[PDB]
Amino acid sequence: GLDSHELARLHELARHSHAVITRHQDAGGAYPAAPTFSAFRGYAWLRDGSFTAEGISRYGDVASAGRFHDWVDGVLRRRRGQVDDLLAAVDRGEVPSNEGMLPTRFTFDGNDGSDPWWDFQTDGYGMWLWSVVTHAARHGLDLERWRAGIDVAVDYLLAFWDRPCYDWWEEHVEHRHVSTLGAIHGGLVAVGTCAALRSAPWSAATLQVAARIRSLVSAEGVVDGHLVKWLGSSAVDGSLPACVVPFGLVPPDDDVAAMTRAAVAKDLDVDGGVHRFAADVFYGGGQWILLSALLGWNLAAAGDTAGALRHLRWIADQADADGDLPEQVPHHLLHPGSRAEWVARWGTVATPLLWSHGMYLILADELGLLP
Repeated sequence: GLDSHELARLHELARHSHAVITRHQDAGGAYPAAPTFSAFRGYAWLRDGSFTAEGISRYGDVASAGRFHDWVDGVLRRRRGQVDDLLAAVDRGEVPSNEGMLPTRFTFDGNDGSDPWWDFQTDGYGMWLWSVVTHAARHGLDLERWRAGIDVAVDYLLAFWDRPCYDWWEEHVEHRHVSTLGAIHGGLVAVGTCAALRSAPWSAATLQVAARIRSLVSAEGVVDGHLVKWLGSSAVDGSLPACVVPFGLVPPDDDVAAMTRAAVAKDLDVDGGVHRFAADVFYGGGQWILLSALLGWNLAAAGDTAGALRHLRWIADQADADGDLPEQVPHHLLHPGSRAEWVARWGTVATPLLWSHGMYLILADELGLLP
């Protein structure tokens, strides 16, 4: 379904995506979120990094992806005692405050880059488990290389999966977000169904907790046949298709998958560019490359190759003269009056966003289009 013109361009954007991710990978293995964006420079996220790593793993750069997993593993093993102390606190009936939880932003040397009171999130730990397992399976690697870090993440998530936290977008700490729950589920199912991990002490528990997550989403996270943004809401969020592919709450052909893809398309997808959520005012609420890629990935997995391609083409159209993909573009803005103050404060939109490139690689690969 692509002509030679399109193929050449999409192949080039794939090569460039690989190049810009690997060129900016830190010496210690972390993937930065956005090396030139003021507010993000110097920091790594497990969310961004895990999707980036999956794109790189699909592309076939085993070395680069492995260095990312090395980095994350080492960062997590260093938190073994912090996690053990959090668990001991819970066992004494002294539930830790958000301020004591594991961080969202990491520095490249593995320290807290931000204060979790202000940005506590559990999704990234779930994404990392999904990513490392998927990588190891793809390339025939021994997970013992990263196991002790996996153990920290699993223990943490088994204890804290059901806690309110900020969403992927760093908002609404009091709620429980379906794409956060989904990310955790995906990680837990990945480890709980991995034969190499069959003897882990937590093996059965991971699948039981994943089932508990699905119970919670069934009870409070589905309305009118579609997933919703957070438990007890009616609205959708552009992150929700991740709950289908890759995180596996429901198969791609499930009615809830179909209805969720349709609700996201209707409420949030303008001309192929997917918004985060209706109330989004960040940079005026623009169209996010990674979310168009996520929707495209989900459409491909459901057999809607044409829909997947339309989203891939939209993303390619947002590459700048160097091939770099921004976080978002303003062709359609949900709240245009809010944009100028974000631009004043933080500068122009992050570009390249490594996660944008990682998602592009995933969707290109799903469509068989890597060079």
